[PDB]
Amino acid sequence: DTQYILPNDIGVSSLDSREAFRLLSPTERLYAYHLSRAAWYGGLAVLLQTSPEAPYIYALLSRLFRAQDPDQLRQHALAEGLTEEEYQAFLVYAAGVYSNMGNYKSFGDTKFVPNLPKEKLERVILGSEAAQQHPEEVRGLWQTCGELMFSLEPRLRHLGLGKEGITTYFSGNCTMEDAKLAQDFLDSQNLSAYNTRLFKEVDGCGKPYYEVRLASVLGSEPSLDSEVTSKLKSYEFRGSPFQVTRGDYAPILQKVVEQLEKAKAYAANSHQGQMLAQYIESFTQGSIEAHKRGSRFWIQDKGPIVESYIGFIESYRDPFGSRGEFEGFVAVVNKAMSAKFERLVASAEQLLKELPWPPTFEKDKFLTPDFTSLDVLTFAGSGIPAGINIPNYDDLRQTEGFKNVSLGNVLAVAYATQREKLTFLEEDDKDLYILWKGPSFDVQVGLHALLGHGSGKLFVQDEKGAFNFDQETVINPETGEQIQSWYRCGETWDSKFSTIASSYEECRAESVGLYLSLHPQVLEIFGFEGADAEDVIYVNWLNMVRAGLLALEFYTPEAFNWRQAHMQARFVILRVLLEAGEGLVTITPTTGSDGRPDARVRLDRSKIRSVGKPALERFLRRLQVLKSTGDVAGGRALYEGYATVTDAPPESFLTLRDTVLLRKESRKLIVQPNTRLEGSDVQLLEYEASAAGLIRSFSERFPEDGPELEEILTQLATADARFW
Amino acid sequence: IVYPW
Ligand SMILES: [K+]
Ligand SMILES: [Mg+2]
Ligand SMILES: [Mg+2]
Ligand SMILES: [Zn+2]
Repeated sequence: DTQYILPNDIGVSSLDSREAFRLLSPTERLYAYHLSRAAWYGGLAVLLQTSPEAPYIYALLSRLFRAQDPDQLRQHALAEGLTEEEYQAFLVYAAGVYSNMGNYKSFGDTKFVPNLPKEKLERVILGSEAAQQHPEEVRGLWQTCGELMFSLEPRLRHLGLGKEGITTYFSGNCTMEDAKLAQDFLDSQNLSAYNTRLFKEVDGCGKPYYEVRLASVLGSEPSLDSEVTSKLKSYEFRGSPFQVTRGDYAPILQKVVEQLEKAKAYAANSHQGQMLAQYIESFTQGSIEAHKRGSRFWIQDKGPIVESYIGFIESYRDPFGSRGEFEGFVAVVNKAMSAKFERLVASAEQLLKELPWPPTFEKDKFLTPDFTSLDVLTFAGSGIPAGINIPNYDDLRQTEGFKNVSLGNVLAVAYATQREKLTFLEEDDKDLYILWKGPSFDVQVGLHALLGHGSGKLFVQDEKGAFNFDQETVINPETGEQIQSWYRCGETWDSKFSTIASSYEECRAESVGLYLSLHPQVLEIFGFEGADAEDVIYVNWLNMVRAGLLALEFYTPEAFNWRQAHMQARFVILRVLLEAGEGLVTITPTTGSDGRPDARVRLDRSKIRSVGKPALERFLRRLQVLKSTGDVAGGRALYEGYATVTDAPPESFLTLRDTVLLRKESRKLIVQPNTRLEGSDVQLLEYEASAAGLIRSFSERFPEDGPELEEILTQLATADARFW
Repeated sequence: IVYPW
């Protein structure tokens, strides 16, 4: 209900993984065991990539919940003067920090604080069992992270660069200008930014010193590798001093490679063995190239029983948008739910022609992709998506291929809603929503990954004046002229578009989903025919239009900034459909039954094909054209135009935003199981779908080196404390 | 990349 806090009655759901794990053989279970441990180890690094006080908070909660479980601590907290409501407010906060790996929402980039008096929480922590065993370490942690745990200062509320927000990808004094200057240095030296962080210090003179730190086990000492050690030196780029170092998250990544080497023994085949071998070299040396060679082998391993991927992958939480956050997952293939996605792959090449742009802007060769539905056993990091299109390396997607994944047992969690909280919808459309939101979601996921992220040709010029296309015959469908802009060497998608790169691509993918959901052949693949085939279409469009209005929750007017890539992408689509007008979609502010400001959303079912389809057809073409040519100047002019949030009539979005926030619902928390090793057999441990259940899953998550992982996080945070 | 729930 209130911003920057988590509700006591927040939804918690346990991830269902019992049946998938039961199908695994003894060898595959040991394979999934060590990979899970590796992922959970590396997921701790997200704490260091979130906020300065995040590692201290985890360390404090970890110690605290070790000596006293949630039920034991309850007896203490209530005897100290806390009400049952206040204690639940602390459990929810603790579960939030665990589930996000930090005190900032992974979906919204907003700070959340405990919903209880700080003076009352101090009397509990300082009087706890963990405080009686190790007084110096508990009082030290609370002294350091106590203030920032509750502080809702305007500059602390959102993630971002400059003095506007908080980020640990960069130092405190860094701005957008520093981030762009760094990107040019990385492009010049042909070094990726996925596993790098930037720090800026000043000397007695005042000259800024830039330090690009690679994430690796090894440090300044010489190693066998010559790839990255040749780069570990001082530079001078455009007058600015640049130092390339490594050793970031070294003790943590050390834990990771230990579990990856153990998981190598139980590899199903030679591809998985070489795959894990390169990941080890990537995490020990700090080589993205090594990780790319490992990802290359991963794509070659088609249709495994235990699917997995690890490393610094997605770049959403980076305010500049090129640095990756650590994640990693282990999942079991589900043959039943994967059947429908395989049919879509069979006719994928056929559906690409239906896209609103000439074949000169599509990939040269159609590489047969692998689309599988998986049951997640483990997903470390800030959150859990519904679908992923990995790897993110643009070069690999154009010569090797890629993998599409649909997280099956995660979709079942999302498929749960009462018609009471289905806001901004008429009661007539409420029923149609519930009956089809489930099935129509599967359609949108498939197109978003396979035909959305999977389509696109990037024009690249070689080191010499050699293009990967025919300049003499390729004509721009919007201007009519020949191509006069392209990508160069080192320049990637995230390199040029940066701050909009993520949201731009998700919007181009979501649009493909809506555009190709009209095709009857696609609906037949999911088994939707006749009137039902029309109903899944209307809902797929109704959900999109509604989501565009609900996206105002994730926009900050004072900074004119979007905090969520997908939500911004859905607001843009809403604006495009409004641009067409003709009564296709209207947002009317009304009054709720509770006597509070509310709104309603009308979507004309008939004008979808005659007005909506041509609207997306133009928009999708303009998106792809400015993307393929790397026309960033034009791309921002287009995207940041529709992304503009104003109080202009008749929509008045800024006024609606206060209505969206007034009637918003917090995102569900998800509890993941733990795998235990009984010497001979591997068993699965499940937990309660509650705040206390989520806490217990992390208390039993690191049995061997629990207290050790706390000291490591405290160490690494204390070292870089001067940066913030 | 990613598609959320
Ligand atoms: K990005
Ligand atoms: Mg800042
Ligand atoms: Mg989360
Ligand atoms: Zn996506």
